[PDB]
Amino acid sequence: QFVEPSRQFVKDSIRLVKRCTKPDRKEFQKIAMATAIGFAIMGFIGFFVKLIHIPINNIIV
Amino acid sequence: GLKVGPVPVLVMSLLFIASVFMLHIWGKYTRS
Amino acid sequence: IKPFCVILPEIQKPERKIQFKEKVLWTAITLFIFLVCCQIPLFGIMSSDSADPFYWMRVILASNRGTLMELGISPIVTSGLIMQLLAGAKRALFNGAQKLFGMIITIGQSIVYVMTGMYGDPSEMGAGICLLITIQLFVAGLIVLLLDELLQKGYGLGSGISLFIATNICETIVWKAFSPTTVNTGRGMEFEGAIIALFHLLATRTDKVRALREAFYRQNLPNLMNLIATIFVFAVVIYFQGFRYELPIRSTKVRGQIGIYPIKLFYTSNIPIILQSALVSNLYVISQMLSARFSGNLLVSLLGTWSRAYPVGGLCYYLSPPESFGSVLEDPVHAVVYIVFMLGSCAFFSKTWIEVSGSSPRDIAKQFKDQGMVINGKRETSIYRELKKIIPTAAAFGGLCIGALSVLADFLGAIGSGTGILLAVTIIYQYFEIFVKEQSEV
Repeated sequence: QFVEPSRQFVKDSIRLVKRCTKPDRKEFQKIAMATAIGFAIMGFIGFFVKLIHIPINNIIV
Repeated sequence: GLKVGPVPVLVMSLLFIASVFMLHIWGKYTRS
Repeated sequence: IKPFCVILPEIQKPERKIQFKEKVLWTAITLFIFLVCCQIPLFGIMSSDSADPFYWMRVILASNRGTLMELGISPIVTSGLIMQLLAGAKRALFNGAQKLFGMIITIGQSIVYVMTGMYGDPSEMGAGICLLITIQLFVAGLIVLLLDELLQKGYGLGSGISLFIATNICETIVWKAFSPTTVNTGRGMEFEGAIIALFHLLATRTDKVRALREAFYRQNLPNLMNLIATIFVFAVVIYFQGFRYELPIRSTKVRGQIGIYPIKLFYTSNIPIILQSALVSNLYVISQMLSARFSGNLLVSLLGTWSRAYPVGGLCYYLSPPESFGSVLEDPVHAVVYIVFMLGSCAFFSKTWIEVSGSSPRDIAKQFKDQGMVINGKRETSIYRELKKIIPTAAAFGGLCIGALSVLADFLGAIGSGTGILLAVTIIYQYFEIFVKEQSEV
């Protein structure tokens, strides 16, 4: 008796995605720029810290 | 209780980093 | 334990709201302190050549081996889980107790890390070196607690846990693209970073078109297919993170308050990933500790068959991403079980979390009744019914979609892993949500 619950779940999920408010070009561009900026900040700050500290850890150790 | 602000916490973190750094330097220059 | 709770530093609550510029300033200061602390090695480590016992928990604890951030965010997670369980089993003093037992775990976990064989033999260290390592880890955990409490009390954007996890994931992705490290196997110096390696190969190997193949489909080092897959998975996860069900709600208490209640598709943002990755990492660590000491036992062997130790048989193997498509062809049942476990575990964790963390349809209906919120086209009594129609399905399908995205990222070989990418994107979207929140408040 698993087929019917799975079918009902698939139907409900499909309906929900039909109703969901998907992003448009403007919203997707805004979120993409924000995510790129956050990734750049965190990742590049970490990369520069690691790059600075590799010679330093080589010296002190 | 002991109420601390953001700048005291930043100062404490920087001083702990510095203290560990000096510990490393002191070890390296006492092994010499 | 009231006297014991007061002997701890606590972050003073801001008198006035902290502006977004200062919030980002404190977030960047916290991130910089964490990043400096996870690259500074501990004093007294005899050797770091033995295999890492907790290599699989690093991503979820934001930990780096042999440095001041050895414990990472483990003290906070342990303290929070312990407090939640104790509250279930039965507020200012409660928070002080959370910090206190968090530090007790920090001292206790430091003793465990010392005597797991890593850092070298504890007996050869003596007492001064072990004590000083314990002090360093204790102060590092205290600093992590203080910065996390700063961020939560409101000088920063979000929790320290999310910031540190996302920062480590992003740093890993950038390092696998721009690293100056070069490895040589007789064919010459090849940069470990994909983009730098591409430029180096183009400049060196006679401008050959084979340099493009060797920089795009490279198998021994990070390649540009992996970076392209990472960017594509970022795009897909962003697009699916923008999904939301927009309930038109009004207010009957204070009139003129029409609005939108967003029910995101990713109802539990990264909780499925966090719980599932934590479960798998703990299972891997337990399996390593069992098969490394109590080897040969049937139960231990079924728990995991490690064979760099990647499982090749047992439950821990069947919970692992397929290493190569050849493994998928030769072991189709492994791929099927992996996909099924991803999707099902993510969906189950999502629905369980909406039932636990007070985001269930009944809880949301109670919140609506407290504030007088009423759906625009529905009766005051028909609020829980619509929430029952939407929220459970939203949570289950959001968990399923997040698991599917993790599977896709693993199959595409994206730098960062499926979990790391989903965690990073969801945390950055949380920060973006905060930003647009103060922007809309203006």
